[PDB]
Amino acid sequence: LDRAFLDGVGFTPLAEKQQQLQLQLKTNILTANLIRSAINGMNTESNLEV
Amino acid sequence: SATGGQAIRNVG
Repeated sequence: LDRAFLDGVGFTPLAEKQQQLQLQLKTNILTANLIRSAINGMNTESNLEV
Repeated sequence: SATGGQAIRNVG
């Protein structure tokens, strides 16, 4: 029933989230901050099932 | 081969 009724999903794409993270975490590029590196490899192909 | 060159992947 949930699958049949919950048709779409609402979320913000990755680009905006990365921009916000960059603005909030004002750090020079070329410094190897793993907080920024880890998120850069994400995606939301699977959001409906989750 | 002699001069290593790296680049930023997707932060660009």
